[PDB]
Amino acid sequence: QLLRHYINGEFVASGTTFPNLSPVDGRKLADVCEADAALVDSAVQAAHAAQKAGWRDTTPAQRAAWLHKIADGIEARFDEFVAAEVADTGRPVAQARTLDIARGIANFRTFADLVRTASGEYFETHAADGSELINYVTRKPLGVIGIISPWNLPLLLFTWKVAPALAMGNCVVAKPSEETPSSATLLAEVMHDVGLPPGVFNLIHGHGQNAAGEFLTRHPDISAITFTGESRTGSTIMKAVADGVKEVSFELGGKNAAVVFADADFDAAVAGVLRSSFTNAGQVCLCSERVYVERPIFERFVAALKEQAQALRVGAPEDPATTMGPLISRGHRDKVLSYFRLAVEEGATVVTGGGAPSFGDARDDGAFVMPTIWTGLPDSARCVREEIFGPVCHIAPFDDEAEVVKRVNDSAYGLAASIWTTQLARGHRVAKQIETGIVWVNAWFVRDLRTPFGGTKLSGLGREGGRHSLDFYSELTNVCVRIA
Amino acid sequence: RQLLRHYINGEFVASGTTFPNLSPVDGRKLADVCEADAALVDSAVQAAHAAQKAGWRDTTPAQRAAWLHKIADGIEARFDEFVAAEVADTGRPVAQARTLDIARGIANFRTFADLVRTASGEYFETHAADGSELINYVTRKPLGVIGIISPWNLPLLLFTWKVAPALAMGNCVVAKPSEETPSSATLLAEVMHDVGLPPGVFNLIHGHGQNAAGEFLTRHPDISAITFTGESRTGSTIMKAVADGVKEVSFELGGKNAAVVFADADFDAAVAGVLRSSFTNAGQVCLCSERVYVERPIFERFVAALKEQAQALRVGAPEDPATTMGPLISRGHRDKVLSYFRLAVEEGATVVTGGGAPSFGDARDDGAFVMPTIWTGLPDSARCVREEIFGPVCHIAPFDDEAEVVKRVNDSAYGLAASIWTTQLARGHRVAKQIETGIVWVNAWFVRDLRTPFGGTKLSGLGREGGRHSLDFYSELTNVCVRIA
Amino acid sequence: QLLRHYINGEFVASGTTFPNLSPVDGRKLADVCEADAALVDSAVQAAHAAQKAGWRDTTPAQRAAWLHKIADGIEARFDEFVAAEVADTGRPVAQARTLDIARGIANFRTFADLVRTASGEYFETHAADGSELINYVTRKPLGVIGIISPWNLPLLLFTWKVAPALAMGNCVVAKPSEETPSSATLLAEVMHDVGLPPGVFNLIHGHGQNAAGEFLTRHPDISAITFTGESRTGSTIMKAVADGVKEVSFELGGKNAAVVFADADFDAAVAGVLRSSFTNAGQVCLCSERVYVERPIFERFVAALKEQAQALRVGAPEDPATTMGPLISRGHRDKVLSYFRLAVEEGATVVTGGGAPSFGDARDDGAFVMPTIWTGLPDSARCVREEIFGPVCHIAPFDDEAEVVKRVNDSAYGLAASIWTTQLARGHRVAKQIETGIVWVNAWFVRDLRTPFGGTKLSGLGREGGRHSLDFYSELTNVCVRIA
Amino acid sequence: RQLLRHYINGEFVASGTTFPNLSPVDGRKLADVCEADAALVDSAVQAAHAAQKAGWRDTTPAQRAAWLHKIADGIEARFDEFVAAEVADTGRPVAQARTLDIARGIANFRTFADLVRTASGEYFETHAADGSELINYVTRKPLGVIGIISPWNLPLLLFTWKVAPALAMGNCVVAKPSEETPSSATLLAEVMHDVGLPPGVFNLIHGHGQNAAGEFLTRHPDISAITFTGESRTGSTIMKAVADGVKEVSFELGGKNAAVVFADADFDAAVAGVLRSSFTNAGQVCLCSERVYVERPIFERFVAALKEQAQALRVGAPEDPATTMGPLISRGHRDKVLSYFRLAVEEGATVVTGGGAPSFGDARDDGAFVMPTIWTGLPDSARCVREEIFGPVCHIAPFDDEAEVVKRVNDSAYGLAASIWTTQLARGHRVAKQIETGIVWVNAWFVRDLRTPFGGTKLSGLGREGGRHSLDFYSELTNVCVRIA
Ligand SMILES: [Mg+2]
Ligand SMILES: [Mg+2]
Ligand SMILES: [Mg+2]
Ligand SMILES: [Mg+2]
Ligand SMILES: [Mg+2]
Ligand SMILES: [Mg+2]
Ligand SMILES: [Mg+2]
Ligand SMILES: [Mg+2]
Ligand SMILES: [Mg+2]
Ligand SMILES: [Mg+2]
Ligand SMILES: [Mg+2]
Ligand SMILES: [Mg+2]
Repeated sequence: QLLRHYINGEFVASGTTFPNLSPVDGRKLADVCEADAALVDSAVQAAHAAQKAGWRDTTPAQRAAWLHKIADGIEARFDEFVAAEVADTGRPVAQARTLDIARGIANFRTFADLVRTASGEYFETHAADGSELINYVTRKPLGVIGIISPWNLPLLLFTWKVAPALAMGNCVVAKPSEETPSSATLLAEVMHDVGLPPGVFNLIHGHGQNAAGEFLTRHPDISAITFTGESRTGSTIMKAVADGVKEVSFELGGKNAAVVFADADFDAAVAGVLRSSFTNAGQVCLCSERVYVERPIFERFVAALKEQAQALRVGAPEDPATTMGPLISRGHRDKVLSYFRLAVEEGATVVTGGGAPSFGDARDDGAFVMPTIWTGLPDSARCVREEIFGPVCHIAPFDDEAEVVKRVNDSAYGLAASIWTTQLARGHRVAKQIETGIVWVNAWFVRDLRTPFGGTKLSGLGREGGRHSLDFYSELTNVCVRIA
Repeated sequence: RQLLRHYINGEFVASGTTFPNLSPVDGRKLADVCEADAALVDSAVQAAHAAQKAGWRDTTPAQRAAWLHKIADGIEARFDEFVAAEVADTGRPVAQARTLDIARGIANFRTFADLVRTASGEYFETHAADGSELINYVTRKPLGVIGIISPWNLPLLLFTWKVAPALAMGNCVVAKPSEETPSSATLLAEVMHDVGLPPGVFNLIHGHGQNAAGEFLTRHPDISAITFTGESRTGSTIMKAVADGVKEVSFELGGKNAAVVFADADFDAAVAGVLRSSFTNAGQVCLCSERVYVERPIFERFVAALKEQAQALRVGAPEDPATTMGPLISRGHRDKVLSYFRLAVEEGATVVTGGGAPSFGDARDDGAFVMPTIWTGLPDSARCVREEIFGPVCHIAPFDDEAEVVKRVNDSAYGLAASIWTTQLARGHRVAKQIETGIVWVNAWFVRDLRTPFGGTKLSGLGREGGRHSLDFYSELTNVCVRIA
Repeated sequence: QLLRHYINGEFVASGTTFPNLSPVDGRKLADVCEADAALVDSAVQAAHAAQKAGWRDTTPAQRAAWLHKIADGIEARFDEFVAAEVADTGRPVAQARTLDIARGIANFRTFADLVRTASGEYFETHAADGSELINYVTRKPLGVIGIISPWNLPLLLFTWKVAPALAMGNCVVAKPSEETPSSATLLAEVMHDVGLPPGVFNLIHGHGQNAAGEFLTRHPDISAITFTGESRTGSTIMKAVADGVKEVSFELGGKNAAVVFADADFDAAVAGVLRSSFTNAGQVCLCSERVYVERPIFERFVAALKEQAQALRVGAPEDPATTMGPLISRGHRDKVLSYFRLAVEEGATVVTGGGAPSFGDARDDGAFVMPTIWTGLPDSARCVREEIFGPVCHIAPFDDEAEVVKRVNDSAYGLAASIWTTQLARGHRVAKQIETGIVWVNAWFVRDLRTPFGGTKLSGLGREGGRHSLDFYSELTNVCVRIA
Repeated sequence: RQLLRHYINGEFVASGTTFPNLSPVDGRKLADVCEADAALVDSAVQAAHAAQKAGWRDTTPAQRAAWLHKIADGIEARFDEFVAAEVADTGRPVAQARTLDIARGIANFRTFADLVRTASGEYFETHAADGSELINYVTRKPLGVIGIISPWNLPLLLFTWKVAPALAMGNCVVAKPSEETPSSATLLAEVMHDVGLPPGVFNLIHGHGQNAAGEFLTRHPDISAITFTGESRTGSTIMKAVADGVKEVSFELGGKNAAVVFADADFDAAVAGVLRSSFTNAGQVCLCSERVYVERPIFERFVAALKEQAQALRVGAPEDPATTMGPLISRGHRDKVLSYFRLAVEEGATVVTGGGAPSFGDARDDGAFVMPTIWTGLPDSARCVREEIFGPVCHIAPFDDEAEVVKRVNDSAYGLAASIWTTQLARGHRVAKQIETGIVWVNAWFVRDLRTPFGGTKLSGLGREGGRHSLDFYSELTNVCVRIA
């Protein structure tokens, strides 16, 4: 199998290639083409031309119909998409079916429905001099959107940017993670099979720094960059687009807290924190790596979570009993295991986990790590402040509400938080104080796609979802007409 | 000596070096201005951060709206002083400073006070796959500390355009006005002080930009956002400076704006309108029309009529009631403009009127005056019709058809604003919708409803301000998602 | 063929029947069942039960999916629906395809998309005493909607009320016009074939006063009545629901003006006024029966419209050359011909038309009338004030703008108006002065289904379209929760 | 003689018959009130219609907002007079008249002034089948003349709740206050006059309801709408009366509202809250809780605590600073309430406290006082727990589970409001969402954010007012659809 670029309506091979390797057993899955700067420029030019060749002038109804054809096209190959996603990431099959591919599909239908119903603002102005004017706000595409998408939830986070960009009449040059090329290449096959006009959607494969990703961010003819991934890489991109003052939309790192009050539903909160710590082997920007538990239930809470974490089954996705997969790569695992080392240096009590398992077969050539729980670290320790992006949480006691609010907000990140309580007043008054883009109460990672999603502080720039997506992927123009 | 001090944590404070504030009318020294170094800038940011936690963060919208109206009242109570400070710094004719600068400065505070008082939020119900139900609602809290760097061209107006929504949304502010125009911002600090706004909520720092107080502010790791109005090159520098902290940014940057006059336009209104859009504030507004396109059958008549009105302008000092155009901001800026005037001539321009400085024979010659200027004869590719000059000048070219002039207007790396003159219903709307700018006026110019989205496309900006766009920019949105079943 | 009621998931025959007769040649098309009060009560009870049996608790996603199944179901029988509509009304086939059945279908998809994207309002309250509350606005169904629909655009105006009522989770008891039963009965067959839960949609056939329509309006267990038809009948219904204070939504009569300024595009304005006067043989509440033309083009305008009106071909829909059909019935024709008589009594100049044609075959057993133009009547004449609802317009000269605005607004009706001008300022400043629910400039009967549609004065109560439909077919509840 | 006159077309005018205004505290005559016959009502409507065309129709939102703030200022300038008029008409304790009646009366004007100033509209683009393009925008103009019939229970508050949005949207008004409570509306007319509102924009007519001025107003063919707050039976009569003209209607009608107290509630807060929701204004608010349901484990303790607080109320005249509950509005209304008190006893109620009138031994006995009353022991089917009494009474019943009490609350032909007392997060939201009323409070009662939709379901109303709902009701929406290509 060879994974090719998709440029101006046709698949294209290129220069050097690199192998796509399984995080489960290290086996070679495919070769992947690597786009050089000339090839990236090729794609950007194809997208600019497709703008002028008529895509810019499609109606919202025409665009929504295209989005629904694409969504139909994914469904028709649903199992192919699942198998591709599982092979790239090692994600358990059941989770790939219901969280990854399904939500990938829902992204297209959601923005299709939103651009069909979307309207605009109208204002009447009565000027001091007695004149009268009308104002209305129109939208046109930015033009060409460059999309650099992350490896942790590959199809989901890719379609999350591609669907609204196309919905607002932009063309797209998209570069998926070098670790997870497969489902994006299948999406290109769908684009091709439904006959999207050539150059409207372009896929380029390759690496990031000094490679295709960078080239894309520095191209003078892109109109904006959308990015999900590490905060440091967000900063690099922000500098790269600066001279062209390009638009940017960032979803970056987090060091999210879960707070469990003594009045919580105890067994739901333990199950909830298990999910928010170890889903996708803790490789979700929304995962909870800090937990604060009110002191009277702190010891029992640690004990109960330890039991449930040790009952997880770490392994290959073809095993129906598997409930946590590997990390994305042995390189990422080296970074996570180095934090696990640092926790011991910082004096942590290792409640469970703290290393990689041993299988005694080809799974040892993969990238597995055990679910890990720490206690005993102060709020100042590097391991409770710095994002690890592995399956780990630290748990600490707290004594009162004003204290734990401050401890939650003590972070240079501000992506998400979850709070567990049964009390009406407490639930609302605590949630409104948390300096994050999202706060869940007695829940986690429930995503209504109409709501504003993004981060504060180091965790992001802008919001997506609903009208925030409509406004980001568009240029707003206020048309002000004198009528008297 | 008049000494213009910083305002930090509820008091005026000098610093260890100063620079002169000079009149653009006769070059005389008006004051000495303190210069904030990087340690003083950091002090202002920390005061702003402490003021957030000391309770400004927890004010209600009603409380904020009341503060903003008190501030508005305090400026009104000193209206003539504000006028005189603005006139002294900019040379702007008095009658215009009164009605466009200071009056709209006051209106910014009242407008955002009323918007925040009525603003509401969104609520969504979620029925999840597993049968559970959740409610979502979207809350806004302040970003925190907003850094505000404002330009010299409409000093009080554009300073308050940012300060008012920032304070309305419960942020604290560290604001650095232009080194050319410190005076009205300093009076604003006195008003803040006199109404007793809590210490640290509003901080004023004076100084220069590059390698000075402005730059220091943008690289500070504890600011939450930078709002900036000014040159596009400076926007790019700021964007890099905040990158490591991923700070929010809102930019209103350069433009090379066009006015389009169709043969079916109201001729007398379009000539007066283009006089206005070209020479208001001596052409020193980001929104000014430095390119004009006129449909060929009325082109010669249009050029001739505009020439006559432009030569009826009276260039001089603001104390003369007859003055209708003032100086440029500084002799340095005048040097840049007169260098473009020479470049237009090398590129083959016909000088219809103006093209140089007046000659007075007294101290007004020590100021920064230049004459209203009109060019013709340059191709769309010429530097003088592509590069922002930010002086009292327009180039006029003929066009033959509608599809053509739309292309010529959009052939620009800028995309701030445009104005179209026509009496035809279909034409007005269909042309306006194709223009790649943040704003398009039809039979008007620089009409600003503060509820509408204002900003630029391409090199001319990032984001929108006005109405809900200001409400959202100066706040962090939080979606609160609560399981109920 | 026998047209049956549809009650609680099954077709039901009833008591007496009446014939469905063609307006083209008088031939019998079918017998129609007639619902007595016990049968109407039967339907209302079935709808109330279906509310409690679970329809009230469907989600917006479930409802939208049902609406789309219904829309698919209509498309699958598109030609059957066209033939039924044409047979009932005599409408030309081409017009039945593109205006009637297509828009019937679009109504379902539109409200399906709107209830999927719809959201709600949230307000925070900071009370004087220092307390803090949140408010959010929820929607639940009214319950059971009684729908009485008109004969002029039968499927279109029926689905215009049925689609939003079902979208907001109501059950429906619907009574179509005794003149046009057929396409509504087919819609019931679609409801049945997709398996909508029993009692959610109920169809009752019969007449109005002292018959099924009245019975429905007086039932104590309906929650609201929606009605399109004559203003007098609106008043009767408003009185009938009064003791139960039921909700009402009315789209009633109009005496609409078209205004043509001398600066208009002359040939577009003549074509436009032909359309707005004689579409559906002038049997649309939106039709223009008054025209004001600026004096310098008044004589040429009358002459040009006369020529185009005489070029219309009045006849049976199976003739491909036919461009205007009959009136709905010989009874309605008697009322229209009595106004044509009154115009002569009032001193009108009859420019063209003024009577029924003669065919010399079975078409004389139908209900045809010729396109009719008058001049010479003062603003006070009954024939330019009272709604005729036939293919007629009166044309008058005017001299200035302020005059014609006043003459347009001089009416006890206020449904719609159209204005023809090429001038920017004039177009906007005149439109904003017109006391109607809708004003078109250089257009007529262009319906964006997201916009508010309804009348002022005698022409209506409420608006439908978009959020106005969402709010009408729902009960709003403000939930106010103290949190501190 | 004090004579209370109509206010029509900019002047006070008497009419040919009068009726006495009597105190509900001691029955003394306070004034004579003019009675408007059908010819005078028609005069007021024609004056209102002429004022529309004389230019009130063409005011801007800024102009209207300014009028509304002037009116608010004029009431404030006479605050103590308004208080004394309201107290004299209703017997309401002075401290409550000051903070709930007159203060909120003023706030209605300021609130709608700010809403209209910021309100905007919708814009839609249409791409039609034939390739043409159109723009749509939605404009609002006044309905025209609004007829306002207001109740006696919170006279100034509920009168201004309608007058302010009507005037804000550029309508003229013909308003008829209750024959029981004419005084504060007459002072409002004096304020209208003193600020110089144009003649015919605001008209006040006094008189009775059925076969009198109120009825005449509703049947007038030249009014555009009727807004009405009061009994459901009267709403039905009005609905028939406007039918021939298809007038707009907005109704806020009766209720038989419940308060629900779960065992997990904050006990002391819920007892105080139910005291409030039951006996505020002597139980004469449409929103009062006349049914209470308490979860069985705390039922007996709840009844006992409420009894003790109810017996600590002090029933008497408003000049006594110790008074905490006033009289009913009239001896006729008291007759209706005391007849329900007798009916409750026949239906088998246990009288926990109250059940009759106090006995003073002086002229207060000539007024309309009755004691706070609590019942238990009646089934859900009893007339005394189904029919609105509009006096200071509540019935309390036990319940055992959540699904049960939701059904009991919703078992009503009314559906105005409800309040729920619980400390549980999930319960608060899931119960509130099932209640079939226009409003549901959780741990609160009668908290009115004027931006939210306010109204009733079933027999309790038609339409919503508040925020955009008032903006839309008091305006005709016009969609303007313009072809541009
Ligand atoms: Mg790999
Ligand atoms: Mg549990
Ligand atoms: Mg945008
Ligand atoms: Mg200077
Ligand atoms: Mg932004
Ligand atoms: Mg924000
Ligand atoms: Mg028939
Ligand atoms: Mg033509
Ligand atoms: Mg409703
Ligand atoms: Mg009395
Ligand atoms: Mg209504
Ligand atoms: Mg309305």
